[PDB]
Amino acid sequence: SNIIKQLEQEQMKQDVPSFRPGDTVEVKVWVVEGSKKRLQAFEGVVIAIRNRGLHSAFTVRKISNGEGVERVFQTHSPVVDSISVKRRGAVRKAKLYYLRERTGKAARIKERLN
Amino acid sequence: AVQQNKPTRSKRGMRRSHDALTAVTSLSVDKTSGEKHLRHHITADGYYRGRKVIAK
Amino acid sequence: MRHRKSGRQLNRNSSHRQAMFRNMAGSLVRHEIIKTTLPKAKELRRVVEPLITLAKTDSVANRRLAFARTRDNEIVAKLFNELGPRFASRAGGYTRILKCGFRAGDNAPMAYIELVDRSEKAEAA
Amino acid sequence: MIQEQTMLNVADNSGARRVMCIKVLGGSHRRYAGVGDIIKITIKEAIPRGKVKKGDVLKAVVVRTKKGVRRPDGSVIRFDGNACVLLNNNSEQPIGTRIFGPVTRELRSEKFMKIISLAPEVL
Amino acid sequence: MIGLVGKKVGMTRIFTEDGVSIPVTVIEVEANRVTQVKDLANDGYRAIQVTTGAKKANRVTKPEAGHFAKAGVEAGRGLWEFRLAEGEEFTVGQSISVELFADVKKVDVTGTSKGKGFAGTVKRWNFRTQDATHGNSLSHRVPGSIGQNQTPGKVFKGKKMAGQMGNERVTVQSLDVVRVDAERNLLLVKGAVPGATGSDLIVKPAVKA
RNA sequence: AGGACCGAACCGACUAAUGUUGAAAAAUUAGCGGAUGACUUGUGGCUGGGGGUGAAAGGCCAAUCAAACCGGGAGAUAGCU
RNA sequence: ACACAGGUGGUCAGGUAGAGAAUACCAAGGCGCUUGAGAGAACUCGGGUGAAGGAACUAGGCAAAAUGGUGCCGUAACUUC
RNA sequence: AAUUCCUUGUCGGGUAAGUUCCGACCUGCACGAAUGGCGUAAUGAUGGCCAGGCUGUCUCCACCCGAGACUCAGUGAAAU
RNA sequence: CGAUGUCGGCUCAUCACAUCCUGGGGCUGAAGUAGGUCCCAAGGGUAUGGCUGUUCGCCAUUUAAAGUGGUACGCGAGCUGGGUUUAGAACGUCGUGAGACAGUUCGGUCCCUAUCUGCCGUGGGCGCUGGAGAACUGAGGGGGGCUGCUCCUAGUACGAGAGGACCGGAGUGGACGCAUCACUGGUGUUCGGGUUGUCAUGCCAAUGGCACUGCCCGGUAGCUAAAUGCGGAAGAGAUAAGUGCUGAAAGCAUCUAAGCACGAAACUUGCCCCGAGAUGAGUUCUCCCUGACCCUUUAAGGGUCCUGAAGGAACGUUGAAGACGACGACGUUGAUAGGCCGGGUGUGUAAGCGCAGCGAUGCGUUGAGCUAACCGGUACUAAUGAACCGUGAGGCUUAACCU
Ligand SMILES: Nc1nc2[nH]cnc2c(=O)[nH]1
Ligand SMILES: [Mg+2]
Ligand SMILES: [Mg+2]
Ligand SMILES: [Mg+2]
Ligand SMILES: [Mg+2]
Ligand SMILES: [Mg+2]
Ligand SMILES: [Mg+2]
Ligand SMILES: [Mg+2]
Ligand SMILES: [Mg+2]
Ligand SMILES: [Mg+2]
Ligand SMILES: [Mg+2]
Ligand SMILES: [Mg+2]
Ligand SMILES: [Mg+2]
Ligand SMILES: [Mg+2]
Ligand SMILES: [Mg+2]
Ligand SMILES: [Mg+2]
Ligand SMILES: [Mg+2]
Ligand SMILES: [Mg+2]
Ligand SMILES: [Mg+2]
Ligand SMILES: [Mg+2]
Ligand SMILES: [Mg+2]
Ligand SMILES: [Mg+2]
Ligand SMILES: [Mg+2]
Ligand SMILES: [Mg+2]
Ligand SMILES: [Mg+2]
Ligand SMILES: [Mg+2]
Ligand SMILES: [Mg+2]
Ligand SMILES: [Mg+2]
Ligand SMILES: [Mg+2]
Ligand SMILES: [Mg+2]
Ligand SMILES: [Mg+2]
Ligand SMILES: [Mg+2]
Ligand SMILES: [Mg+2]
Ligand SMILES: [Mg+2]
Ligand SMILES: [Mg+2]
Ligand SMILES: [Mg+2]
Ligand SMILES: [Mg+2]
Ligand SMILES: [Mg+2]
Ligand SMILES: [Mg+2]
Ligand SMILES: [Mg+2]
Ligand SMILES: [Mg+2]
Ligand SMILES: [Mg+2]
Ligand SMILES: [Mg+2]
Ligand SMILES: [Mg+2]
Ligand SMILES: [Mg+2]
Ligand SMILES: [Mg+2]
Repeated sequence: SNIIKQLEQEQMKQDVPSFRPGDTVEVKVWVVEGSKKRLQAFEGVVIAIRNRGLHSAFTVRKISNGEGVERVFQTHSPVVDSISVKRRGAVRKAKLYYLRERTGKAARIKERLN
Repeated sequence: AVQQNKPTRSKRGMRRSHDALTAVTSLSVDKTSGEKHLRHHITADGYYRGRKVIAK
Repeated sequence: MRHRKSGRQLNRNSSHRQAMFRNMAGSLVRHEIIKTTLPKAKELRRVVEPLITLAKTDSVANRRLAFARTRDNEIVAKLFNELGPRFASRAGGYTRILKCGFRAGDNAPMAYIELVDRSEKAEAA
Repeated sequence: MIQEQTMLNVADNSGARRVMCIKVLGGSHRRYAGVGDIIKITIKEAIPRGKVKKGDVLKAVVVRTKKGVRRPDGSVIRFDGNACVLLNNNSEQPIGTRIFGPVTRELRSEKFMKIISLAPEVL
Repeated sequence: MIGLVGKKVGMTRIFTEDGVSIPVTVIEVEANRVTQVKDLANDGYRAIQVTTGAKKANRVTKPEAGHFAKAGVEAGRGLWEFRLAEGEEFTVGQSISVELFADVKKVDVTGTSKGKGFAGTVKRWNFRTQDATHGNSLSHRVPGSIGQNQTPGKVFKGKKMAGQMGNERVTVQSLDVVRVDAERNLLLVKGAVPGATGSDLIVKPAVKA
C-alpha cells in the first residue's frame, strides 16, 4: 500500500493537463509504422474518465467513416505522448455513454465558455 | 427414502455421542456488588467491572 | 461469499432495515439508553454516531440532512442543541454497548446501548 | 468476439453487405474470432452486380469488432460494429479491391498487407 | 538453491520505456533469519529453517521462545524449511535477504489461495448447467448423474462433487522476476500469485525453464 | 343494430413455474378466453338407479358412476392366494 | 376434519392522478397475517442487472425479453363489400 | 393428402446444409360427391412452416436482492 | 408379475482395446510430399450445425482426429417427456356391428424430507506409553500428461518436372487446467444523481414514505470472465514392437543359447497437492512438572489430603477463514472491530443567499455538497484482574557407557 503507493507515484506523469468529460481532446500516441516510429493523432470526445492514480484512464470517442471508434487510454502509459484540449464541452454527467445512440447533429455538445 | 431396517438403540446412542451440553465455566463475581455474572456481561442489578452502570 | 463486506442483513430487506434503524436511532437519542439484540446494537452505532458527528456543526444544511436521516425534529433538535455540544471534543465513540441477558421468549442475546456521558435527567424527560 | 450466427458488415467493395459467420476457423471447439482471425461465412445480402452473390459460401478476415483489441500498455480500441473483408476460399486473399472504414495494425501480416494499404485509416 | 518467505502486498504495474505494461505482484521479503540448520548426521537430511517478521512476545509460547533463543534470533511470525543442495551451506542466526533472487530469472510462488467456502460443482469443477427452462424441475446447477447402475452399484472415489474450494496450498510456476530491491524489502514478479493481500508466500527459484 | 370490437367486476380455464407427507383430496403466481348473451347469478321447485339428466365427454346424479348410496338375501360363490 | 392462501348471494362508493368500479398513492376504518434470534455456504424457490454474440437452445422460441396511451398523417393481397 | 405402405417418392423453391414446410407431378398400397366433393372472406388460448423485433433459450455463465437451506431457543411429525 | 419404469436427449461419467488422432516400428506395387497394410502402444485428446422424437443416417462447415465397444442396449428416489401401452377425436383400411390396425393424425398429471452402503467436504474422540509446542522425514494416495500452424535448416535431400522432406532448432495459437483482480469490463436493492404519480413533514423552499430498488443514468470495495499470469515439458531409469554387435549349439549361417548396444505420448521417476491412524502411529529442536497419608484381596491396586505447570481451552473484539465445528489476527505492555481525522473514489456544481428573467429556469458563490465494504492515521467505545481442562518426574527386560 505505502509500498505500492510509492511504486506507483514514481511512475506517474507530472504534467497531465486538466480535461473533463465532454471536452474535445487530441491525444498524440507513439506508434510503430511498419519500420518507422512516429506520433499519430487521435482526436475525439472524452466520454469517460477513470481517476485511479497510476491506473487512471479515459475513453475518447470519434467518428471514422460513418462509424464510431472508441479508444481507452491508460493516462500514464509512455505510449501516450501528450494530451491537449481542443474545445471545452458542457455536460452534466461524468459518463457520456448516451452519445453512443446519437449521431451527427444529435451528438453535438455545447461549449463551456467560462 | 426411508430405512429398510430399524436402527438400534445402540446406534441412536452413538448418534447422540456429541449432544451433551457444556457447563458454563466462566462466571465471575462483581467486586463491588458481589453478584455472579457471565464474563463481559453486566450483573442483574446492573453492575459491571465494579461500577453501577445501569440504574435497574 | 462475503469478503470485505459490511452491513448486517438482519433477515430484512433494505428499506425495512433503514426504517428500523431510523426509529431505533431516535429511541437512543431520546432516551439515551435502550436495550435491543446485540447485533442490532452493534449495527446501530454506525447510524447514531454519524448523526452525532454531524450535529457537531450547527447549520441549516446539517439540520436538514439530519432531518432527512431521522425525520423527527425533536431528535434533530436534541442532536444539535444537546448532543453536539456534549460530544464537541470527543473523537468518536459516543455510544457504549453493555451486554446483558438472553431474552426469555426466544433466547436472543441482548445488550444495552447507551450514550457515553449519559444524562439521567434527560432520560426521565 | 464473433461466433456462429453472428452477423457482420462488410468493409470492402466485394458487393456483399451482410454476412453470417458459419464457422470460426483455426481449431477444434474454437469459440470466437476477433480482429485478424479468419471465418467461414455465408452471404445474406449482396448488391445486384458485384463479385459475389447471396448464398455464396466463403471466408473472411475480421477487421473491426465491438469487443475491440487490447494493446500492450493495457489500452483498448473498440468499434461500433463488427466488419470483415471477404477472402477467396482457397487463396485466402481479398476478393474486393478497396477497403472501407478504419482497420488495426494487428492485420500487419504478410497475408493482409494489402488490406492495411487500402484502408482509409489504420489504428 | 534455497527459497525465501515473504508477504503478498498486492498487484500493480510497471510501464516500460516502449509501451509495455507489466502486471506485477508486489512481494515483501524481509530478511529471513536462519533458526536451525539440519544435517545428515543429526537429522537425516540437509536443510535450513528460517523465520521472518516479528511476533508479539505475549503470543510467543515458551516452547517457541526456547527454540528461538537457541538460535540467537528474535521471534518471527512462523518457521519454514528450505532444502539444501550439495555445496549449499548456512549457519544458525545468519540473515538471508531478497538479493538472493538478484540473478534468478524466474521463480515459483506458493501461497494459500483465497477461500470460496463450500462450492457447488459448477464453480468448483466447471460442470455445465442443465436447462434453465424447457421443463427443468429443480435441477439447474445440480450435478446430474453420479454413477452408472447396478454395476458397479457404487460411486467411485475421486468423483467430482461439491465441497470446500480454495484456502489451500497452490504453487504457481515460472513467474518472471521483474525487480529485486533489498533496501525496500521488495520482489516484483510478473503476474498473479496465490493468496489474499497480507498472507504468507514462499518464493523459490523455478524448478523448470 | 349486432350470439359486434377493446377492456374491470362476473363467468371460464389455453401455457408455464411452484406445490405434490401441499397453504389446497385439484390450488397459488404470471400470463389467457367470454364479458348485451345460445350470458351470468340468488331463493324455491321438478326429474331417481337399467332410472334421471346430457350443445354427447360414457359426462354428471353429495370428494372413485360402463349402472349411486344405505339396509337386507349374506357366512353369495371363490377347482384361487 | 385445522384459528386451512380455497368456496360463499346482496348493499355502500371519500381525495389526487385516471376513460374507468383498471391502476398507484392516501382519507374514514381496519391491519402487520400466533414460533422467534442470528448467520449471509452449496442447492432450491421468487426477483433485479449483464460484456460480445443473438434461437447457435429445444421435440417446439417452453420460459424469458419485447410491444403496449391519445391525437393526427397513412395503410397491401383478398373479400361474402 | 388429418388418407401414400414402398417413402426422406421425384422435380422445383426456401437454407451454408430442410425426414418438417410451400408449389408441382400422378405410380390414388388404400380420395370422391349430404357416410357429402372441391373451394371459400371472416373467425380461432386449433395443427404445420417461414421472417423482423426481442432477448440468459443458448455459447457460458457472473454479480446482486429477498424466502428456505445452516446455527441457537420453544413446539414437534411422516413413510418404513 | 404382494411392480426390476421403456426409446432418445440433457447432466455426469467409468472401463476394455479389436487404436480415430498424436508416439514407435516391419513390409510396400515406399523417389520426395502423401498413402496402403501389419506390429507395438490405452498417456492424453477425440466438432458445431440443417432435417427428423430419433439412436443412426444423409447433408453443410470445421478438426490433428471427429474411434469401436462394455457399464440394467451406464445414468428418471439426477432432469426432460419429443417417440412409445390408457381414457377425447378424426382419416385411410377391415368389420353387419360393438369395435380393430404391428397405419397415420391433433390433444393428453413423471411422487418420494436419504436410515444403511457409497461418494464429496468438514469436525469431535481416543491412541501413538509423563505431558506439551513447533518444524519435518516421506511409506502410501491423488492430480497432470492433448495438439495446430508458421519460420530457420532449405526451395536444401529427393525429383524429368510439378512439388518437396527426414534429423534438429525458434516462435505463435486452439482446447483444457489453476491462480488472480493490477489492467479491460459485468455486477454492485449499503454511494451519488435525474425523473413520473401520490402522501406526508403547517406552508414556500428543502426533504422523506410508497408505487419491481417506482422507473432510470452512473458507480466504491468485494465477487467475477469475456480480463491476464502461469502450466502440460525437458531430463533420467527399465522396457514394447522393432534394429543391431559378438556367438556357438549346427566347421557356415544365426539379435540369443552365454555375453553386449539401442529402442515409444504406455511403466518407474522427474512437476503439483494430500500425506506418520505409515497402530510398522517415525525424526529433529524447544518447553513443563521435584509434598505427604490411608486401606484391602499387595499390584502397572484403590482412595484421601496438599499441588495444578508447560500448554490447551474459555470469554470478548474479530478476519480476503467459514454452513456449524475448524483455521488465522487481536484483547489496554492494545489498531481486533466500530467510531473519529485526513486522503482517495464515485457522483457531478448541495443548501442557503445574491444577481438576471413576467415565468419555467439560468448564472455566481462552486468542481459544490454527499460519499459503503477502500488507503494512511487515531485508544473515543468495546475487547476484566480472574476462574475450566491438563498434573506432581513417568513400566519391565536386555544391551552399551557411567557409578
Ligand atoms: N483477556 C485476555 N487477554 C489475552 N491476551 C492473550 N491471551 C489472552 C486471554 O486469554 N485473555
Ligand atoms: Mg429467520
Ligand atoms: Mg420499496
Ligand atoms: Mg442514503
Ligand atoms: Mg509449515
Ligand atoms: Mg472466503
Ligand atoms: Mg448447456
Ligand atoms: Mg413437477
Ligand atoms: Mg426451476
Ligand atoms: Mg436410477
Ligand atoms: Mg459389490
Ligand atoms: Mg360480444
Ligand atoms: Mg389466473
Ligand atoms: Mg373482451
Ligand atoms: Mg337449486
Ligand atoms: Mg342364500
Ligand atoms: Mg365370504
Ligand atoms: Mg393463523
Ligand atoms: Mg380462511
Ligand atoms: Mg384496486
Ligand atoms: Mg447479454
Ligand atoms: Mg449490450
Ligand atoms: Mg438482431
Ligand atoms: Mg435449431
Ligand atoms: Mg441442437
Ligand atoms: Mg411464450
Ligand atoms: Mg415479460
Ligand atoms: Mg431455421
Ligand atoms: Mg404439398
Ligand atoms: Mg370460440
Ligand atoms: Mg439468500
Ligand atoms: Mg430446533
Ligand atoms: Mg417386494
Ligand atoms: Mg493392440
Ligand atoms: Mg490383412
Ligand atoms: Mg483413452
Ligand atoms: Mg479427415
Ligand atoms: Mg439404458
Ligand atoms: Mg422426479
Ligand atoms: Mg407405432
Ligand atoms: Mg522413501
Ligand atoms: Mg414545494
Ligand atoms: Mg501433515
Ligand atoms: Mg449554479
Ligand atoms: Mg471522508
Ligand atoms: Mg505425588
